[PDB]
Amino acid sequence: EIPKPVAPAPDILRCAYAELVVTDLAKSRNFYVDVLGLHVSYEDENQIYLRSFEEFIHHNLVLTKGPVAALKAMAFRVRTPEDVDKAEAYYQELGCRTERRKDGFVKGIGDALRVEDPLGFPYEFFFETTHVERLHMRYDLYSAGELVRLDHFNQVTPDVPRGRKYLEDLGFRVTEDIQDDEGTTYAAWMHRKGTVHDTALTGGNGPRLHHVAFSTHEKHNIIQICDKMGALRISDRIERGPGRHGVSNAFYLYILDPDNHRIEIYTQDYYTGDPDNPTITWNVHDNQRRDWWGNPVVPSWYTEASKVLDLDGNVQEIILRTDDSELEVTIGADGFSFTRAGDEDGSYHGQASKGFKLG
Amino acid sequence: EIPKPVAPAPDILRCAYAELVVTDLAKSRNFYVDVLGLHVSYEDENQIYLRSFEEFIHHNLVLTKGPVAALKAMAFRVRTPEDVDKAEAYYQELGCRTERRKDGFVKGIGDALRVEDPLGFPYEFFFETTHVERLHMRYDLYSAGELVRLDHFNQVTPDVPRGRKYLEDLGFRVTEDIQDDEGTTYAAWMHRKGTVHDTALTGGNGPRLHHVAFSTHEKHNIIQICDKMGALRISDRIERGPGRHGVSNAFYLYILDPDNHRIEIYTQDYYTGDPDNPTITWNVHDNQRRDWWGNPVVPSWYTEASKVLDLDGNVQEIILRTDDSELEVTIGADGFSFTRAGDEDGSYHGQASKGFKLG
Amino acid sequence: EIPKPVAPAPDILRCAYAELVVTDLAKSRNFYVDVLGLHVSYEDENQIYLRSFEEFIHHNLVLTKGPVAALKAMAFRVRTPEDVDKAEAYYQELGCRTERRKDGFVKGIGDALRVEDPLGFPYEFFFETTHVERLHMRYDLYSAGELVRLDHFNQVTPDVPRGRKYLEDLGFRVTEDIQDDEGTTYAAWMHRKGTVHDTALTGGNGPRLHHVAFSTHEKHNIIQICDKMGALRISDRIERGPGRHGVSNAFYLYILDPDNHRIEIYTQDYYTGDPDNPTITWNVHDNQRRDWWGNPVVPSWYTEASKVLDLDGNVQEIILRTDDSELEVTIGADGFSFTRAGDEDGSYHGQASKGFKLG
Amino acid sequence: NEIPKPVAPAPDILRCAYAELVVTDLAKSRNFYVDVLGLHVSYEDENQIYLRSFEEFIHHNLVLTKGPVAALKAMAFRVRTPEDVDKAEAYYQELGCRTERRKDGFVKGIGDALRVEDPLGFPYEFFFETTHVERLHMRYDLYSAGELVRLDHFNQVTPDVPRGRKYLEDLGFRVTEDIQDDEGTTYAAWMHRKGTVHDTALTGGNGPRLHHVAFSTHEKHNIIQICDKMGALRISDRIERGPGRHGVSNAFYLYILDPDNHRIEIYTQDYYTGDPDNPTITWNVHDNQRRDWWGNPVVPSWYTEASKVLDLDGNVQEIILRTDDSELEVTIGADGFSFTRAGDEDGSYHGQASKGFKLG
Ligand SMILES: [Ca+2]
Ligand SMILES: [Cl-]
Ligand SMILES: [Cl-]
Ligand SMILES: [Cl-]
Ligand SMILES: [Cl-]
Ligand SMILES: [Fe+2]
Ligand SMILES: [Fe+2]
Ligand SMILES: [Fe+2]
Ligand SMILES: [Fe+2]
Repeated sequence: EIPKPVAPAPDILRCAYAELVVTDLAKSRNFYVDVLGLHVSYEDENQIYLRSFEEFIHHNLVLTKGPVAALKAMAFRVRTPEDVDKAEAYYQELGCRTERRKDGFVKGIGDALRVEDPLGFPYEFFFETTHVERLHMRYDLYSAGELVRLDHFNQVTPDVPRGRKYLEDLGFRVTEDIQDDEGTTYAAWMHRKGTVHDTALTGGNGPRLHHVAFSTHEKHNIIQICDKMGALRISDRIERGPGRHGVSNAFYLYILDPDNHRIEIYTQDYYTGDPDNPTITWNVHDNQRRDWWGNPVVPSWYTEASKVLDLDGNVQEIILRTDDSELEVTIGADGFSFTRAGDEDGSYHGQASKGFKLG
Repeated sequence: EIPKPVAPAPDILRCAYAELVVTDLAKSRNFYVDVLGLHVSYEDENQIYLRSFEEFIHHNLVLTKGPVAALKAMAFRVRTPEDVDKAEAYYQELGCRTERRKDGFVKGIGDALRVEDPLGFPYEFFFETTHVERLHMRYDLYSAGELVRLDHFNQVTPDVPRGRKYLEDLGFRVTEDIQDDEGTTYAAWMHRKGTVHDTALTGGNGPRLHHVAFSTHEKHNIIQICDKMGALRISDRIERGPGRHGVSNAFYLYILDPDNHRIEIYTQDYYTGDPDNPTITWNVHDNQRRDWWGNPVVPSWYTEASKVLDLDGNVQEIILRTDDSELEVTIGADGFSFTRAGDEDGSYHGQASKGFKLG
Repeated sequence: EIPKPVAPAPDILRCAYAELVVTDLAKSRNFYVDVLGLHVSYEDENQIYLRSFEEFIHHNLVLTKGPVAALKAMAFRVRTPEDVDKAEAYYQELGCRTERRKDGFVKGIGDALRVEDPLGFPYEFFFETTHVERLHMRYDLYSAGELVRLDHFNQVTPDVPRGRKYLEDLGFRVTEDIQDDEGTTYAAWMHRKGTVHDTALTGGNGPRLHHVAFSTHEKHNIIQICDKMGALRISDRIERGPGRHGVSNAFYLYILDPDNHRIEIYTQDYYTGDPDNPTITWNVHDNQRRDWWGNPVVPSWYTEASKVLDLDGNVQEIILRTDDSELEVTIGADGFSFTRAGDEDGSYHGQASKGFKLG
Repeated sequence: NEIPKPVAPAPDILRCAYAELVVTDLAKSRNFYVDVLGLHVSYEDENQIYLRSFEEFIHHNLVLTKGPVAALKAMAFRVRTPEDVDKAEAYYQELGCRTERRKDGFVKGIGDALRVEDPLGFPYEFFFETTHVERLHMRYDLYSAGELVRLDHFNQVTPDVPRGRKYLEDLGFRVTEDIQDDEGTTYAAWMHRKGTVHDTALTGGNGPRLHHVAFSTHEKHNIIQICDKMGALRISDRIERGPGRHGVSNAFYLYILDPDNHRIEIYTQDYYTGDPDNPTITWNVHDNQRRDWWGNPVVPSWYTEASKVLDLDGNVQEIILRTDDSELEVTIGADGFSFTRAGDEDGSYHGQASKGFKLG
C-alpha cells in the first residue's frame, strides 16, 4: 500500500554505517573497541567513530552519547552525488519528512539526506565520505575475533509484505523469506551489494532495530568472540548462538551491547548478484530455518529490539504487529516446529527444541 | 570404600575401544560410517569394527548386533602382555568377577581380560592387537568432519568420590572436577594418556555409559558434522552443542546414534602429563563450567545414558544416586546458576540460562 | 589504440564459466571431479559440464575433448537478454569477428555471443542459462577441499596498458596493478562483481590464458587440496603456493591439470563495489607483492600459460611482449627485489628469495 | 665410538620443558618473542626474559639471557620426581660427562637442577622443581590470532645420527620416524617421551649445534597468521621456510629466524605415539614429500645454518664435521636427486630443487 513513486529510486550501493545512541560512552567504547576490536577513526567526549578491518570509508559505526539508547540512523551509500538528489525527490514524493545537510550529519560524511521512511525508520543516503587507511593487510593489528566488514541491518516492522514492496521499489532484491501455508510472512531478506542482504525485515512491533551485523573471515573468528566473552566473564551478554543459519547459510552469533543493542557476527553466506538469483522460501514451522542445527531460538530474540529516533531526536511510535507471531506459532504454548515435514519424530509441540520450554 | 589392593595395578596406556550392542546393524552402520566417516576394519552380518583416521590398532569401536542396546565393554590398552595378568590379579583381589580369553572377545584383539568392576562396569584390559594401516596421511580419504582419535569414555555412577578413589588406585589422575560448597562432588575427569581424560565419572543413577568421545583436528570439523546432520535432516539427533567446555577447555558436540548411544566430538584440550598437573575444581553453580559461553545444558544430558552389560550379557541393575542432582541444583525449579560469583546480575533462579526453562 | 565505441557497453555481471579443450577426457575428469570435487551438471563421451558448490547456473567449467589443449571461451554473464545485443553491436563497432548462436554454443546456455576480442581472446557473453540445484547447503556432499564459487580469469597479454583501457571502456574497474618507477605496467586486476577481480592482465607473450580461479570458504580448504595431492602422490602438479597474495590479499594455491591448464584456488579477498574503491599500485621490485610472505615466484608461473582458440577452433598466434619482463627484472640474472624499500638487508640480487636461483 | 649403556638407571624424562637462549640485544629479542610472537612474560629484568606459552603452568618454556655470543645455553627436560635428578647425575657421571648440580637452580623458577655436557656436546638440564604460575589456557582475553600454546620439541644438529640415536634410546626416548637411504646412511631421527612425534630430534650435520626450538598452535590458521603478521611488519625476510605440511611428523609447520638467527619452528597437529609398539616410519632421503609433503623445496639455509651451543663454562662448543653424506648435497645439490613417485622419472629432479629452483 506504499505507492511506487514516478521519481527514480536512488542507486543504493550497500549498507554503510549505523549511528547508535548510547548512554555511557566509556562503557560502550569498552565493548566495541576493547572487547570487539573495532578500529577508531575519530573520538571525543560525545562520539566514537569506528570501522571494520577492511573498510576504507570513514566509519561503519558511530556511537553518540545521548539520554535514551536508540538507533539514530541507518545509512546506505549511494553510487553518485546525484543519487542523493534522487533520494530527496523520491522520499518527498512518498510524503516523508526529509532533512538535507550539505556538510553531513556526522564527521567523515559529506552531503547527506536523512529521512523518516514510510516504515518509520531513520534512513540516511550519502555519497561523499572521508577515505581513511584501509586496514585489510594490517595483520599486526588483526585480532583473533577480527570484524572485517559491516554486512547488514535488520529491522523489526509489524507488516512484512507492506515493507517488502516498499524496499523492492527502492531497488532491494529479495533473496529469502519465511512464510506459512496460511499466507503469513514472518521475515524477508533483501540486498543491493550481492550478498544475502543489506537489510532485512523481521515481523514484530515496530519500528525497532533488530540488529547491526558485522562479518569475520572465518568461523573460528566467531568462536573466539564467544571464548573471549567467557574469559571476560560476560557470557550473559551472548544472547543466541553461535550457530549456522538456515536462511542465508551464514555462521552466526548474537551479542548485546551495554545498552542492549544487538550485534550479530556473521560469515560465509553466498553470492546473490545475478538478477534472477533464486529466491528461497522457508516454512515458519521448519526447525532448521533459523538455526540449521535445530538449536532453539531464544525468546528475547523475538521480543527485544532497539528504539529508533525521528529527525527531532525523539523516539518513534511503535505499532503492534497483528499478523501471527513467529515466537507463538513455533515455540509458544500453541506452537510447533518440525525437523522433517510431516514427521512427528523430531517435532516439538508447545515448546522449543532440545528439551526446553520458554522461561 | 573400595580397598586398595596389595597387588600392583595394571599399567594402563589409554582408552582404546568400546563395544556397543546395537539393535539394527545396518542403521548403525549408516550413522557411524556414512554420517560420521569412521573407517571399516572388518564387518559381517553381526558386527562392524571401526577405527579413527590416525589409529593403528585394529579398531576403536565395535558395533555388535543384539536384542538390547547397551555398552558391552570399555577397553583400555595396557603397556605389556604381563599387564593383563596384573589386571587379573588386581580385580580378583577386589573380589570382582573376571573372564580371561587368550584369543580375545572380539576380532583383532589377542589375550584379553574382561571384568565386572566395583562400579558395575564391563572393563576390558588387553595388550595384543592386530595392527592395521594407519590412515593419518590418507588425505584422499579425509572427510570435512574427520574423526581422528578415540579420546575418552564417560561413566554415570551414583557416588563420585567412591569411584574416584578406586580409579586413582588404578593409576588414573584427576585433572578437573565439579563440586559445591557443601561437600558434594558432581563429576570428575581422570587420565592416563596425558590429555584431560581417558574416562570420567558423572554423578547419576548407574552403572550407565554417558558417552564415548572422538577427537577432530580443528573446530571447523565439528561444525561440519552439525552442518551435515542438518543437510541429512537429522538435526534432531544433535543433542547438545556445539560449544566450548569450561571443564577441559575443549570444543565439543554431543549427538545420538540410532540406539540413543551418546557420542561426543571433541577437540583442543590441554596437556596433563606432568604428575603435579594442577587440579581444577569448578563450582556446580558456575554457569560457565560445562558450556563456557553459558549456553544451557539440555536436560536429557543429565537424565539419559546407556545401559551396560555384565559378563553374561545381561543388563546391570541401576543403583540410584542419593547425592544432590546437578540438574536439580542448577536448572531445576529450585536451582541456581551464576555468571559472576557474587553478582545477582546474570544469575538464574529456577531456570536455565538464555531465557529457557525445563521442558 | 583500442577506440571507445559509440555503442554502449553490455552490462557485465561477472565471470561465469570457461570452456577448456582437453586431450584425454577421462584423465581430466579424474582431476576436476575426483581430485578437486567439482559437481557434474552433465557429461557424455565428448564433454563434462561442472559447477561449484554454490552455483545455480548450469556450469562454471566445460571440459571439451579436442586435439589441442587450449582455452575455447571465457564466458561472462550479462544483466539482461538485451545486453547480448549490446555486446554484438559493441564488438562489431570494434571491428572484431563475432558469432551469435540463439541456442548457445554449449549445453545449458541459451542465446550467446562469442567474439575474438581486440587482444585475441575468445570472450562469450550470455544471459540465458539453465538453472540447476544450488548445492550451497548440501553438506552431505561437502568435501574437505570444497570449491564454492568461480572467482576469476587471468589473461597473458603483451601490452597491459592497451588491454586495460579496452577493459575499462567495457566497464571493468581496476582495483590493483603492478608498475615500476620507469612507468612499465606488469599486471592489472579488474572487476565487475565487487571482488578484487573478474579478469586480470598479466604481462607476457599472448594471447594465452594464465589460469581460471575457484574460491573456497576457508584457508584450511586450500591446505586440504595440497594435502590430498600429496596423498595421491601428485605433488608435482602443485605449481606454486600455498600462500598469501600481496595484490588481492587472498590466500592462494596454483595447480596444474593433466593438459597443464593452471587452476588457482583462492579465498578471502575484499569488497571493491564502491565506485571510488581505492586503486592499489605495487612496485614490481616489492618482494611481498605476489607472495606476501616473500616466498619466491616459481619461474614457470611467469613463462607458462595455455593457448587460446579463435572462433574456427584454431590456436591463436602468439605476440611477444616487448615491455620489460617481470621475471627478468625481479628474479633474473639482472633483476632484484626488496623486503623494505631502500633496505639492502632482505633484498635479493640476480636471484630469487629464500636462497634459490632459477633452475 | 659407540656410547655405552650405563648400569645406572636412566632418569624418567617427562618432556622437553624449556630452552635457555643467549641473545645479544635483549630489547630486540623481546620485540620478537613478545611483540611479534605473543609469548607471555613470567618474569623479566634487564638481563633476562622468562617466557611461557598459552597453556603452560610451569614457570617458563623459554629464557632469553643477554650475553656476548648468541648460542644455546641449555635444553631442559622435566623429570618425573625429584629423585630423577639424582638418577640423572649418576647416569651422566657413569658416562664420564661433566655435570653441575645446583640445589636452587641455574635460572629463576627452577629448583634443584642438573646440567651436563652430554656425549654429543649438548648442554642438557634435568629438573623436577619449578614454580607453578597462572595457567593461561582459558585467558581468551589475551589470546592472539597467532597464539603459541605449548613448547613441543627441540631439534639438534649432530654429525653421526646412529651414534646419537643409540644414546637417546638408552636415555628412554623412543624413535618414531627417521630418514635413511638405500646405502645405509641415516640423515635424521625423531624421538619422544611425552607421546607426540618428538621431544627432541637429530638432524645430520656439523655439530653440536641447535637446529631449532618448536612451539605449537591450536590450528593451522594460527600459523598462517604468524606469516601474515610478519608481512605486515615488513619482516618477511625472517620467514626462512614454509608454511607447509611435513611428511615426517605430518605436522603443519613454519620456520622463522629470531634477531640472533636462532630458528624457531611453529608446529601443529602431529599424531599420538604413546603406545610402546607405535609403528616406526622410515622415509627415503630422495623422497621429495618427506620434509615438505607438498613437494616444496627445502631452503639451503635450513640444511647449513644452526645455532652455536655452550659448554658449562659458557664457552662455545667446538664443531665436529659430519663425514656421512649430506642431505642437501644428495637431494638439491649439483649431483643430487629427488622423486615424487619412487621409480618414476616424471616428477623427479636431477641436480636441482623442486618447483623450478636451483641453489642460490
Ligand atoms: Ca551451596
Ligand atoms: Cl535467524
Ligand atoms: Cl559438559
Ligand atoms: Cl601473484
Ligand atoms: Cl622437515
Ligand atoms: Fe542478521
Ligand atoms: Fe566427554
Ligand atoms: Fe588469480
Ligand atoms: Fe621440528
